[PDB]
Amino acid sequence: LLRKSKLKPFERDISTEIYQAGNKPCNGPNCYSPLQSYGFRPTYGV
Amino acid sequence: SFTVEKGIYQTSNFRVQPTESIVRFPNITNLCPFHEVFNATTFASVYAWNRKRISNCVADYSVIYNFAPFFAFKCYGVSPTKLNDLCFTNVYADSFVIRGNEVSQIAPGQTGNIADYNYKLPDDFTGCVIAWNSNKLDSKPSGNYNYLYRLLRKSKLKPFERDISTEIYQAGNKPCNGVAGPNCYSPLQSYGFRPTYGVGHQPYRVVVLSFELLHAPATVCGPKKSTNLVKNKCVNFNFNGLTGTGVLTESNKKFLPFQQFGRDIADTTDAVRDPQTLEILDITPCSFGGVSVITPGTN
Amino acid sequence: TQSYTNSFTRGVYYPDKVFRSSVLHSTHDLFLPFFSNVTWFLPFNDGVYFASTEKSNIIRGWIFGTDSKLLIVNNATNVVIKVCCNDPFESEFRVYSSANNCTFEYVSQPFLMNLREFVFKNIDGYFKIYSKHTPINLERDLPQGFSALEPLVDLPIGINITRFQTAYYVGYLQPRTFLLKYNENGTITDAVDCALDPLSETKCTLK
Ligand SMILES: *[C@@H]1O[C@H](CO)[C@@H](O)[C@H](O)[C@H]1NC(C)=O
Ligand SMILES: *[C@@H]1O[C@H](CO)[C@@H](O)[C@H](O)[C@H]1NC(C)=O
Ligand SMILES: *[C@@H]1O[C@H](CO)[C@@H](O)[C@H](O)[C@H]1NC(C)=O
Ligand SMILES: *[C@@H]1O[C@H](CO)[C@@H](O)[C@H](O)[C@H]1NC(C)=O
Ligand SMILES: *[C@@H]1O[C@H](CO)[C@@H](O)[C@H](O)[C@H]1NC(C)=O
Ligand SMILES: *[C@@H]1O[C@H](CO)[C@@H](O)[C@H](O)[C@H]1NC(C)=O
Ligand SMILES: *[C@@H]1O[C@H](CO)[C@@H](O)[C@H](O)[C@H]1NC(C)=O
Repeated sequence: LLRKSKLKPFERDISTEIYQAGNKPCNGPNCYSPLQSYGFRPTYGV
Repeated sequence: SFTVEKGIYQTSNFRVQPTESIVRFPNITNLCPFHEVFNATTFASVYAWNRKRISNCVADYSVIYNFAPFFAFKCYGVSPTKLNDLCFTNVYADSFVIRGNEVSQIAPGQTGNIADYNYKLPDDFTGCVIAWNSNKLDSKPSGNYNYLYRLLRKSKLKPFERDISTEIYQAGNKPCNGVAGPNCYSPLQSYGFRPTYGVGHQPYRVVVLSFELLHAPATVCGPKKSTNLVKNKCVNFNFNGLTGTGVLTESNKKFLPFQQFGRDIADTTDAVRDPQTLEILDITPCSFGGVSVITPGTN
Repeated sequence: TQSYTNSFTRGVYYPDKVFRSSVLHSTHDLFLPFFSNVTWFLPFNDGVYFASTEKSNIIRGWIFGTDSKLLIVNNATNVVIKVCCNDPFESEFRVYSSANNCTFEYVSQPFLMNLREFVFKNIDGYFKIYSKHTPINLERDLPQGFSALEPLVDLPIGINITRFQTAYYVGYLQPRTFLLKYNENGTITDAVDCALDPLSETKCTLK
């Protein structure tokens, strides 16, 4: 859910290193990283 | 056609283009008070985590960066880079003080002691989580004892509930009234804090922001910032909430002190007052016209 | 008392906050007709034309609202109005018997600074007031002439404000069509009603 600006139609991105410039490579503040964890395994209903 | 004859032909039209961009707003008022919760003298215990709700105010979030190099800024759901778009429905800030390596327990899905018996957090929560060191403000070289946490209690806390109930733990098989003594204990053990403590045992102040949505009122809460202004230049202007394109020039009008719009006989905007400062400016459309190509016979 | 007099050519407010110069504009919506029945003293109808003379009027009272659940205090200090059984009349008293949440508190200076004219209107999502003050010419009847009505307050929240209570004059308003004239500097100096006599209708048609 982070790629800056906007995404062009029918585009696929397969890159995952870091978001923003960040203080240094930043491997805390900044460098929050993309692909928020997506766990649908708990049954919340429909 | 591939040939032309003598004559003057109206071929095209010409116009000038805008250069800069101007946005304005009547500054801000009724700011949401994030600062009062981020800078105080006390922070309460863990299980007695203070709760507060704020709404019907404009938000800045600029005071967040005006602090130390935050130990952790893991915010789930909304992203700090894009400072939201919606005003949700309500927002809550919960603040307390914990011990070092326990900051990892504050997470959507985890287990332990703080996040199991003292302050439970559901997975569906997104919010944001902030924690930073405060070893220089609430750690005296005699043993701090104003911070306590619960460590002996059954029935792991349901998400978002607080139980300020000191009792005598019944670990055993005998009745227990008053003094615990043997086969009986008392919860709410203290912390202790010294300035020479090692890292991971120093106090940390934690603030968690949780907001909910899906309701009607309070749709969007934006800063509604503003920028500078230019004179005598074809530009796009967005004074207050009215947009246009043209050149601005200070005007000698007589605007009454309750109106900002301006019109004319042909129902066109020709005078706008500044949102922040009090100044009236006439608007002139940028230059444009038609182009005619005088060409003799192509033969 | 139900004494009656002539409303004359009074009671016109600014339709919108737009500046014009040396033009005539035709506007719809609620207005006060010329030569109507005004009660020289109540479901609020649609609007209120409260035009109390009150030559001295140090302090009288500005009770507004609709069971101890919109009160306005016009004292020399801050007004302080709130959205929330007492009937009042060194201090004020006689009015601190019903208490509630009483939120939406604002305003800083009194409405009162002669003849004072206030028009009150309520739409589905706003409560608008308009005020004007004019000096007296030492006469009982309403003065002959025309004057404007500046807008003062637009309270965002309000549905069906009905009951009110302050010699004064009370008049009600209905939707109509008017033709206003703007002078060179940009203030309204004349108005024409389009449905009073055929000559004025012809004037409205011809602009
Ligand atoms: C933090 O302490 C108090 C409490 O908010 C505040 O008045 C003061 O200005 C703040 N100090 C700094 C250095 O930000
Ligand atoms: C908005 O705030 C700015 C900042 O001080 C000020 O210059 C401007 O006059 C304000 N505009 C208002 C109060 O309308
Ligand atoms: C207007 O008010 C009532 C109408 O019911 C009537 O008694 C009165 O004579 C009318 N005319 C004037 C000038 O008040
Ligand atoms: C004026 O009225 C307001 C409205 O209740 C009140 O808060 C204020 O104390 C009053 N001031 C005086 C001097 O009576
Ligand atoms: C405060 O007052 C009313 C009546 O006591 C109460 O029912 C409600 O919660 C509040 N009213 C508003 C408009 O917020
Ligand atoms: C407000 O009062 C009017 C009567 O004056 C009534 O018809 C209307 O239903 C009321 N509003 C609501 C929301 O009940
Ligand atoms: C417009 O304002 C100017 C300001 O000096 C004044 O001289 C002039 O008489 C005014 N014109 C009117 C009120 O028609």
